[PDB]
This record gives sequence, structure tokens and C-alpha cells, in this order.
Amino acid sequence: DEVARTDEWKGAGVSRLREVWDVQHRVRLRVLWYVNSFWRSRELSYDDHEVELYRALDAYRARIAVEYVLIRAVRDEIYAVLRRDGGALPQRFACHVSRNMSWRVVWELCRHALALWMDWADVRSCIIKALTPRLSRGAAAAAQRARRQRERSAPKPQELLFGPRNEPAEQTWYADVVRCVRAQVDLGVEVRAARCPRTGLWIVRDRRGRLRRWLSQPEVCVLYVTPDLDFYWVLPGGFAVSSRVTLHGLAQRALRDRFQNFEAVLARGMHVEAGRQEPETPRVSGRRLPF
Amino acid sequence: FAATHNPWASQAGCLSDVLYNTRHRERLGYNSKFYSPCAQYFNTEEIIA
Amino acid sequence: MENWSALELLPKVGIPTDFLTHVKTSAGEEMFEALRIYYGDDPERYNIH
Amino acid sequence: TQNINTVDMGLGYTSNTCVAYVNRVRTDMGVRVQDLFRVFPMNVYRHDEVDRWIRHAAGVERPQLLDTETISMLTFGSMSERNAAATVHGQKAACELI
Amino acid sequence: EANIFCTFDHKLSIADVGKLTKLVAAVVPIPQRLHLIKHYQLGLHQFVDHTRGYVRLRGLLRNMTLTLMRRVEGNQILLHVPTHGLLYTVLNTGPVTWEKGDALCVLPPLFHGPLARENLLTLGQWELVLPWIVPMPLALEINQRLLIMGLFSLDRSYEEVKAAVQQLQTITFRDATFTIPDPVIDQHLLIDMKTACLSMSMVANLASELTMTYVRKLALEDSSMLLVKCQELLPQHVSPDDEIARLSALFVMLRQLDDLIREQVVFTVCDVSPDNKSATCIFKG
Amino acid sequence: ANIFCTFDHKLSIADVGKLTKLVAAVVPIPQRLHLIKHYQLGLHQFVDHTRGYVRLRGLLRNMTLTLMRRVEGNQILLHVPTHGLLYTVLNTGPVTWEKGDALCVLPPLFHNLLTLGQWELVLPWIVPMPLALEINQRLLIMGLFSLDRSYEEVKAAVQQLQTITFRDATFTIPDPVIDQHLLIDMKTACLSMSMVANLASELTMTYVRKLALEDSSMLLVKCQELLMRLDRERSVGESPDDEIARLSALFVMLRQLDDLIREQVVFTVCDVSPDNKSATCIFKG
Amino acid sequence: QALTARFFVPEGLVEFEAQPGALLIRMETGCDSPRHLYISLYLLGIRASNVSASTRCLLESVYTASAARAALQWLDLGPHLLHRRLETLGCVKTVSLGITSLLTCVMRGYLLMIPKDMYLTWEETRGRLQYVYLIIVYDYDGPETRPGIYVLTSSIAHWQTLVDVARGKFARERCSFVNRRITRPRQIPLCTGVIQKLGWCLADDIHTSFLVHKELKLSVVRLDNFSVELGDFREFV
Amino acid sequence: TRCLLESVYTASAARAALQWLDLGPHLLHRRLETLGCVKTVSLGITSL
Amino acid sequence: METHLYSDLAFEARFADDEQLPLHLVLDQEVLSNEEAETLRYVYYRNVDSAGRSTGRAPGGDEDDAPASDDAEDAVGGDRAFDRERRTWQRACFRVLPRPLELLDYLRQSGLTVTLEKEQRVRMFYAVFTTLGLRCPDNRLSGAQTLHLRLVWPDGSYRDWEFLARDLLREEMEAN
Repeated sequence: DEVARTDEWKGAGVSRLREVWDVQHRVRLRVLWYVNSFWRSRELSYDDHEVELYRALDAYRARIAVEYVLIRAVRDEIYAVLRRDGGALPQRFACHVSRNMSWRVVWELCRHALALWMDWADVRSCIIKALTPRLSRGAAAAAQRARRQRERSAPKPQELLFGPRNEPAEQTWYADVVRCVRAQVDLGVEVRAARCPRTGLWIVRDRRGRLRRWLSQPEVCVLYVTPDLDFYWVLPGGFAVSSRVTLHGLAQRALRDRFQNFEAVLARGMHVEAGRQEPETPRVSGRRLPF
Repeated sequence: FAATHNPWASQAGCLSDVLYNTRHRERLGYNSKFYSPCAQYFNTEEIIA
Repeated sequence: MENWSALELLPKVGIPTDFLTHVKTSAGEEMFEALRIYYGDDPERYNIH
Repeated sequence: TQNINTVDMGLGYTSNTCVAYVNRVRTDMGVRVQDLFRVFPMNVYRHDEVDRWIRHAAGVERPQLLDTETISMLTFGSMSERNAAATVHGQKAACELI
Repeated sequence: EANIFCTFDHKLSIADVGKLTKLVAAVVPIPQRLHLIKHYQLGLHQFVDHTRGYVRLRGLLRNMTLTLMRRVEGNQILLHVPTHGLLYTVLNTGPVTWEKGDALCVLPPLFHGPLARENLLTLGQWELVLPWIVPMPLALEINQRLLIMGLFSLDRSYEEVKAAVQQLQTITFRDATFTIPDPVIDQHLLIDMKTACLSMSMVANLASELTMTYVRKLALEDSSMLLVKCQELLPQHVSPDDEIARLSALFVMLRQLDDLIREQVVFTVCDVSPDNKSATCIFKG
Repeated sequence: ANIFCTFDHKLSIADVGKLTKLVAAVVPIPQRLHLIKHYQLGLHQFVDHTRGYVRLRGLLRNMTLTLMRRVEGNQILLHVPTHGLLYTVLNTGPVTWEKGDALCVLPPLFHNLLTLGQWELVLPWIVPMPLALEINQRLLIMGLFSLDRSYEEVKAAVQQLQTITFRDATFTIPDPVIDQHLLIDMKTACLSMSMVANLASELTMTYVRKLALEDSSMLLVKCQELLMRLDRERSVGESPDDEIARLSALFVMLRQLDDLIREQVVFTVCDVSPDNKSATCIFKG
Repeated sequence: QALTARFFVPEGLVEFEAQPGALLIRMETGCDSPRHLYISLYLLGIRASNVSASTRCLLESVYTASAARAALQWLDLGPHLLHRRLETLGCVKTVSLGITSLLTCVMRGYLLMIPKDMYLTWEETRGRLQYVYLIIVYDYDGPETRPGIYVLTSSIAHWQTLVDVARGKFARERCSFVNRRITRPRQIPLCTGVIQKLGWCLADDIHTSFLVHKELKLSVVRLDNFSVELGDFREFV
Repeated sequence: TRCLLESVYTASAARAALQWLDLGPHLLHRRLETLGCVKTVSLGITSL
Repeated sequence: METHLYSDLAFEARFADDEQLPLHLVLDQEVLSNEEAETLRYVYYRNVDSAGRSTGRAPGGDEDDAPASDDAEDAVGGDRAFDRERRTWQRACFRVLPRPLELLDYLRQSGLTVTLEKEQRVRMFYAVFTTLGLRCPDNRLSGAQTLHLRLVWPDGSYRDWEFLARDLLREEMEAN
């Protein structure tokens, strides 16, 4: 007689049903422990040091602390740019504004909006969703190719006529919307901006050209980030604060391990070529017999 | 039965190509009213055709 | 394309035709404008719409 | 085989028909309800035993899977529910809305 | 039974009727094998849907019955399925070069090099796309290459599989050019990979104690070009009746591994005209 | 499907009297050309020293296997058989026939006074299918035991296997290897055998992993368990381009085997005349 | 066009075979005297696996002879190698009675009584045309040997897709096959199953009826207007 | 529509006129002059 | 059930190349919603070491701790760090049972001879089945290691759950 290993594994049965948690105390999960697994026959030990746990919690503190030290460096850049211009901020956004209105209240409302935005920072925010397309696979090559293409010589008539022909007035930003009076900080939203060609200012819109109308309201403020690390803090009245988001205080591998953009792996119902229209999802559901 | 008798003249993108192929000559700009008797041996844009 | 069935069924003029090359050589190299080479025995001329 | 061609010589409508006299009704004109479990044999509930309870509470017996592409090209249709033993009224149909 | 008909729907212009009668004795598939049908069942336009699957398309094409067109007399077309063994004739549509003696098989149409893409018909929405008649080496290599696209596709990213199918999608056949349109993975491709994986592992298990080192001893003692080119990709008991039974099991596993790229002989030529347009194939369809 | 054959060589009355006993025998020809010389008739135009048996069998499956019908003054009328018709074939093979035996055609290995001047008159063996599969099996084993014949028990093993057996039929099947040098067709056949065995054993360990990230069948995990026992016996036995080349090599050595794997039946016998020199049969195909 | 031969059947094998809906199957035997027996398909059901209890006991009474005893002995001579000896011969056109009876067997053209345990399909028999096959499977859930024989009636004419959905329906047999290979490193289990067609029939010519021999009845499914075509023994895993 | 009709005027004269239109210190109304409609074409190389 | 034993035998299989040990696991509706389970494609695992980076990197250190330089051409220093982050993740097995079920009863419908010390009746609404592989290069297991789940949707988004390896093996490791 020769009994197979899968027969003993099936007739083994689980010893006991354990259940554990995570660090943040958010997700519990249940773990089996089979008796005839090869985990028993390895003869391994367990050395739970205390300073190893200390350094592990230090590395965990760094891993949580990536985006939050990025947000605090953002806030330092807000205050630094507000000081280095002396507080005489410029207007960079197209909005009809008045003069016969006391602007004493809007500065206090902008400070309160900054404080309430810093009260409600989150992993679903402006700078992280602006950094994720930069963190992609071919974003560096596309960025340097855009750098080489924005810097070209004068168009000679020889290459103008007989040479190959030449080839983006709309940008897809990201925004954090703070509602100061009702105290509802809206965390992360897409927005699409353009240069309104009557003047040299910006206009923001939704996915259907809706012309986002919060900037008329004195109750709200917004933060804009672009995929070229630009920073636009906007209070009502169209006056803005423009700067660059810093990254010198962050590790490269911290940005890699925290929010790296993912590139796809092949599976069923997916085209071998990329950039095509896909078929339906697998969707093994509890509505159908599994056919 | 040599593959080449003038490597400055028989390769794509050579000296006499960029001097005498008319497709390369349009990218440099020239008097099209001038006649060049060498270009009839270098107009591979239509020798293929 | 023309009605080659009209070329086949209608009466013709008997001509002592001769040209310089072989017939199939002049056919495969397209000496003329448009040609039509059925090779066996087509039944298409016995269908009239 | 006689190929027969026709040419309608009228300019507009030239033939006027009319449904004149009815004699019988082939359908039953009943109220016996169209079972949706037959026309959607894929839909099973999430939990198993409440589904078994519902199938027992109705008259449908089992959830049946649906045919794949090659056999549906090879067949013409499903034709699932067969003839009952009592036919004294004709064919029936009654579906509804909510 | 055999002589079937196809009732049409539209008025018939003389250009489309001329295009139809120039397609006498050419292959068309039918789904249902009935007596009279509508025009929607003719060809592959009903069956095709883009971004759904080439492998599903050949799967549904593999079950259809073929027919040959002759004697169109307006508003219908007498189709005739061929009986087994009797010699019939075929006018090809696809630009695949044939040779006398070579067995032929059906395939879905694939994207051509120059992409002539004559629809052969211009109607409301039902065009007439046709399956191609392709000989054994080209069909066997394209089924092999699609299954290798399958077995190479999994556990991989887009980049290496794209750089590999840029070479792998190009298939020539006697100085022609072709490309495979839509190699998208289906559940059926996972099915064929699972059967091929079970077959190759079962081949791997029951290998003997001299078959596993035959190439090793052969590359030791002798030397040739195919010897080194196959070597680059790399007794005690003698009871040979056990090896008889062992290679019998190996043979049924080999035919099972071979019959996941094999499509059966739909035709075999007996006489082809030297314009590669009409031939006399002795098989059914 | 009547084929005339002629002879540029002279035929005396003794020659045709030798010929006329072969009134209906299975003779192969390359193609269905109408009036064909006898140099294209017969297997003599393929058999040489450096070609061997397996190349000839690969040349058998694409030829047409017609039947002699009559003999005239200087022409031979061959009737090419078709599917459905039955024929009275005279036996040429050494093996006896029985009722219901699916039959196959094989090259003549060793075997009556039938010749022509510098042209070997040669007809293929007709055989029952079990002896056909057994003789391909035995000849592949005898090809596998070619290079390793320095010992005695390998030579005694070949001596055991050189004698085939059947119902009252024992033959010495000839050794394909001579002076420790095999013919190149059988050498490449067993090379492909060992190559597909080694490639299976070296690639299924990665491909069960590459497949099993999907749904995991109990068949698949027992296949992996069988691979664990095989890897245990292996361990007691002691860049996309490489797997692309591995898969393509696997499938080309798969592709070059079906002429030794697939044994297509030719005849299916009916009521047999006694003395077993001839039989009525349905031709299949 | 009904191509027909005739064979000799002894006095102990006319049972359940005088009706036209029958199949003679040549089984190669290891003993030197017959070398083959022209057994019945209903004799293959006596060593089947889809059979019930009462279907077995009625069959063992009607096939009680020394010839059938030796036939089952040569069945148990080599297990998992039945199709190395099995050979179907179409069906039966006309039975002539006698001790050494000679009955005419149609093999091609136009001229089937099947017990209900061996006929099954995965369909609502909705195909206009249907194709019948001989599907045997070798099974090793039993500790030594389980041969299970069926006839099959599907609308799929093509071979590859049919054996694909068949191995998708009989995958447990392949699980048992690899389990037998891992539990016996010496035995050589040859094939998972055998596929061999038996022509085509029509859907409206399928019924269930009453076959009686020697006052022994059986509910028998029937394919009335039959047609025969022998695409011979293929093997699938 | 602009990307369409730039894919049809890819000869030298059209793009030469395009370069000539946007070069001087003037607008188009003192650059162009209207004549009317064309009805025939001879269509050699130099047309009429 | 039919998915855990595969990677159990597979981590027994490849114990020569990498020194890996399995951890079979099931997850309830508390982890993720049912619409997050009915379309979920694959799972990933990472073993992040105690006082270190990961186990997919080089053994002693790597070059990717530099400041990010606030630019685009060297925003990640090149795609080789992208390839490194693709390398540090490995793919695990996956099974979805989208029916409400009793786990002890589900294993009892299989041939699994479960012997529990107490009838802990766990009743969730769907059963995903996967196996995290945490490793130890030496044969001795440090109890300060960290395991990193990764669950990715076909859209591309993800929610990385992660946990240390001390509450995991505080009892069963001591039960050997």
C-alpha cells in the first residue's frame, strides 16, 4: 500500500482556528493551522527580542510618517512663501471681484480654513494623488521628453515645409476643498484647468465643463496641485499662493513603499496587447451557479 | 561582387545621400530650379516605386 | 470590371492575331490595361441577369 | 420548381383586407402566472438555505445553468418547460409588473 | 439535408450580384444546418465581435459546417455541403499560397500585411467576412504560437510580453506576411493551458532512466549542428516490456499534447490552377 | 480516378506473367497525375542508404495509395479508391488477417521474385493495426538502445526484442542502427523523444506555478504532488528569450512526431476468402 | 449502400441479441482457441459501473454460460486495457437463429436499443442532428479497477471541443488517474478514456420502450432511424 | 477638421502659402484679394 | 479549501532557493465589502524585516535611500527602483467563495477531520482563501518581523493592510 500525501493532508484536518489583527486595529483575519503541514517538521525557534520590536516600531513610525511629514513640510512652505513675499500675495485665478467690500474678514476666514484643513489631513489628499502619476513607470521618460520638446530651436523654413509635421492647453490637476463655515473638509477631487485666453489667468472645471463655482463663495478655500509639483493655495477673490512642494526631507524608498503606482499583471479576459478596450470582469458572484 | 565600391556613397544617410537624394535635399533647402545630374542615381524615393 | 460574359457570348470578328511575345508572358506582366484570365472552364457566362 | 414573380400594379394601397369574424380563441385567456424562475434560471439567492426555502415555497424545482456559445450556435433555443398532462384550455401566458 | 438554400432580405444591385457570382465554389460556414435560412447566418459577420476573443472565434468556427456556393438565381443561393470522400472544388478567398498535395484546414480570417480588406459585399450592416482555407503548416504554427502566447502570457507584465509578441505576432508562410489580430486570453485558453500542463507533466513523470539522459550521452559521444543547438536548451534496470507499456502511455500523452494545436483536415488539394484561385479538394466540409 | 501507368523499359511475356498475379495490390503514387511513368510508381524512388525507415514512413502519409485493377499490353490501369466503396485487396504482407481488423500500411522492412532492370519493384506492407503500433513501438525502443551497446545485457535485450510476436507470426525486425551508427530519421525521432521528456521535466515545475495562480483544481495539486515525488526521485538521482525558445523547441519536437504517433487506418476488412491471400474491405478516408 | 458482413455467434451469446438494435464487439482474447469473442454491448454492461443493483442481477442470469464466464475472465485478465481488445462493428441488420448462428451486421449506409443506464447527455436533446459515441472511462476510486462504459449523444460533431467538454465533465476520472499513478509507481495506467463515434441519429427518433428476452424485460432507450459511421478508437485525457 | 484638411494639402505650394500668410507686418485683409468661383479645371501638372 | 494546500506543498517545494514558510488564511466581510470581493483579481505579500527594509532588496543596504531632489527626471532616480518595487512583491494564490457559510461546516463537507477544543461558530458571508508566505533566511524566526498584505482591484486601487509577526506566532509557534 502507498498512501498519497494529499490523502493524509485531507484526513489531517485543521488543529485550531486562530484569529489575529493588524497594527492599526482595523482588520481582523482568521488563520488556520494544519497538523500535517511541513511547518511542524522544520524544527525552528523563536527569538522575540525587545529592541528589535523597538526598531520595528521605529520603521513602522517612518512608514506611517511619510505622507504626514510631507504635509507638515507643505504647511512650512505655505508659511515661508507667505513671509518671503511680505504678505502681498498676487492674483493668479480669473474671478470677478469687488472693491467696496471689507477684506478684513476674508483673511481671517483663510487662516481658519488653513487651520481646519490641517485638522483634517488624510492619505486621500492633494499631494499624494499628484505624486502617483509621477511615480509611474514611464513618467520620467515622458517628463524628460517633454523637457526636450518644450526647448526647441527656431523653426527653419526647410523643416517647416518638407519635414515631418509637429504635434495641450488643458491640465488635469488635483484639489483639496475646505469648507470653512459648515466645517466639511472635502478631501480629494479631480479638476481640469485652462488658461482663459482673454487674460493670463486660470479657469477650473469638472469632467463635463461644469465651471466649478466655489471660488465665488467666501465660505470655502481650495488647494491645487499639478503633476509638475506646483502649489496653488486659493482663498476667495482669486488671489493665490504659488510655490513648489518639497521632497528633500523624504526618503526615496519611503515614497516607493508607501504609494507606488501599480503596473498591471496579465490575467483572464485581458488583452495581450495593452491600450485596448477590455471584455467583462470575471465577477464570480453569489447570483449565478458557477457554470 | 563586392558589396560596396564607395562606402561614402552607397549607404543610407551617407554624404552623397544627404547631398543628392532629393528627400534629404528638401530637408536642407535648395534651388529646385537647379538641375543635378547625380540625383537620378540617388532618388530611391521612387526607384523603389 | 466589365461584363466578360458579354465578351464570351456575343459574336466576334475572326482576326489572325499575333504579337511579339508569348501570350501568357504578355498576360502575367500586364502589357495591357485590364485583363481577365480564367483558367479552366467558367460557368459564369451561362448566367444572365 | 416554378419561379413565380409578382408586380404590384397599384400606385398606392390597392388591396383592402379586414378581419371579419372570429370563431375561437386558441389561448385560454387565463390568469395562471408566468413563472420568472423558468425564464431566468441563472438567478440564485446569496445564502443557500433561504434560496432552498424560496424554491420550495414556489413550484420551480432546481436552478439550471445556461448553455455556452458553441451549443447555442448548435441548438436553436432552450425550450425548457415541457407539456403538462392536463390541456383542456389551450396555451397560456400571464406576466406582470409591480 | 444536403442541398440547402438561403433566403435573402434586400433588393439586389447588379454589383453585389456580380460579386456574389464571382464567389462561386467558395467556402461559407453555417451555424445551424437547416434547409432554408436567412442571410444573417451566412459567413462570419454574425459570429464576429471585436475584443471578445480570437480563440473563442476559432472555437465556434471549429463546430460549424462548411458549404460551397453555386448557381445563384436571384434572392436565394443554392448551398451544397459536400459528402465525405467525394472530390469537390474550392475557390479560395484568403491570399494564402497553396501547393499540390498539401492538406487544408479552416481558420478565422487574420489581419493581412497590406490589409486589402475587401468586404466582398456592401449591405445595410451584414457584410460578408469569410473564414480562410489554410494548409497544415501555417495553421499548425499559428495554433502553436497562440498557445505559446497563452503559456507565456501568465505571471508577466505588459512590457516583456509586448516586446515578445512584437516578434511573435509576425508569421510568414512561403514569403507571405500575416499578423494575428486579437490574442486576448479567454477562459478556454486557461482550459487548453491546463490540459497541456497536465499532459506535459504526465509526460515528465513516466520518463525512463535512459530517455532522460539520451541527449546527454549523444552530445557526449558524437557531434552535429542540431545536436549542439538542441543541447543549448538544456544503466541499471533493463526490462523493456515495461518500456513498451511505458511508451504506450507516453504515446497517448503525446497525442493528447499534440491534439491541442491540431485542427483536423478540412480539405486536401488534388489539382490547383497556377493562379492560386481554384482547386479540386477531395474531402467534405 | 483511373490512372494509366507505362514502362519505358521493355517487358517480355515472362515479366508481365510475373506481374499479372498482382491484379489488385496497394501501390503508392505521389500525386493524381493521369498518365505517369513507373519511376514515380513504387517506393524505390525514396528508399536509399541515408534516408531510412522513418523518413519513408513520413513520405508514406502524404502519398496516395491506389489499387491496381487490370493489366494491358504496356499500360497498367490503377483504380484510386474512394470512401464508401469496397475492394478485393490481395494480401502482400507477411502477417495473417482476421475479420474486423482495422488495417494500416507500412514500409517493407525485410520482405518472392518480383523485379525490374535497375528498378526495384516494391509494394508496401499491409498489416493489422496492433502489429503496426507494436512495430513502431519496438523500433523506437531499438532506436533508443543504439548508442549504448557496449555491454551484453543491452545486446541480449535487443536480441530479445528483435524477435516480434503475433498470432503465428514471429519476425526478426531489422536493426536500424548498423556498426553503432543509426539512421538519421530514427536518430532525430528518439532525439526528439528524449528532448520532449527533458523539456517536460524541466519546465512543468515553472508552468504549474504559472498556471496555478489562477483557480486551483485538486487535479492540479495532485499533479504538483506527483511532481514532488518526481523531484524527490530526481534529487536521489544525483530574460524572456530562454523560455520562449524552450516553448518553441518543445512544440517543434512535438510537431515532428505525429507521423510516428498518428496511425491513420486505411482499410477495414469484410468477409475474407480462405487461404488468407486476399480479402474484401471498406476503404476508409 | 448498407455494407454488410456476417459473423458466427455461439449458443451462449444469442441472449439479449436477437433484436436488430444490437452491437457485436470483437474482443481479442488471450487464450489461443477463439482469439476473439463477438460479445454484446449488453455483455459489457455486466462489468460496467453506471449499473444499478437490480440491473446487474437480471443480466447475470441471462448470460450464465461457460463462454460468458471465460469472457469475463479474459476481461479481468488485463484491466484498464479493454480498448486494446475492444472493436466495434457497427450494429446488427438481421439476426438469423441457430446454434452457430450467422447474423448480418450493417456497417455503412442505412438500415438502436440501448439500456437506460448507459445512455446520457448534457443537453435537453435540442439538437436537430445528434451524434452517438462510445465513451468508456477508467476509474481508480475502487481499490483495484473500475471500468465504466456509456454511449453518448451530443450535438457537437467536432471531436476536439467534444472531448474538451467531456474531460470538463469527467475531470474526477483524471484526478483518480493521477492518484492511481502516485499510489502505484509500478503499474502503467494507459488512458483516461476512449472516444469512438457510431454515426448520427435524429432527435425525434429517440424513445423509451420495452425489450424482453426469455421473459426478461428491460426499459430500453432507442434511436429508431439510425445511421452508422465509424470514426474509430481515439483516446483522451 | 483642421487636422483633416492638413492631411490633404501636403504639397509644397500650400504650406509655402501658409508660411507666406503669417510673416509680414500686415493683417489678411490687405494681404488677400477675392476673385470669385472656379468652374473648370484642366488638371495637368501646372493646371488651369 | 482547495487552494491552501497547493502553496503549502509549493513552499515545501522551493525551500532550496528561498527559505519560505506558509501561512494559510481566510478573510471575512470585516476586512472588505462584498463588491470588493466579487471582482477582486489577485493578492500580494511582502515580508518586511524588523530593523530593515524588506527581504526582496539586497541583503546589506541599497542605493535608494537618497533624497528625492524635487525634480521629474530623477523623481524615482530612474525606473530601476520601480523594478525593485516590482521585485520586492511576490504573488500568492487566491480563491473566492461568494456564499455565506459556516467554516467548520465547510471543512466538514470536505474530508477535513477538524478537531476543535471548542465549538467556535464563525459565520461570515463570503470566504476568500489565500496564503501569505513569510520567511526567515536563517532557520530561526525573529518575532519582530512584519507581514504586508496587498489587495488590488481591476481598477488598480489598493488597501495595504499590514501587521507584525508577534501576535501571529505567540501561541502556535509555542505549540510545536
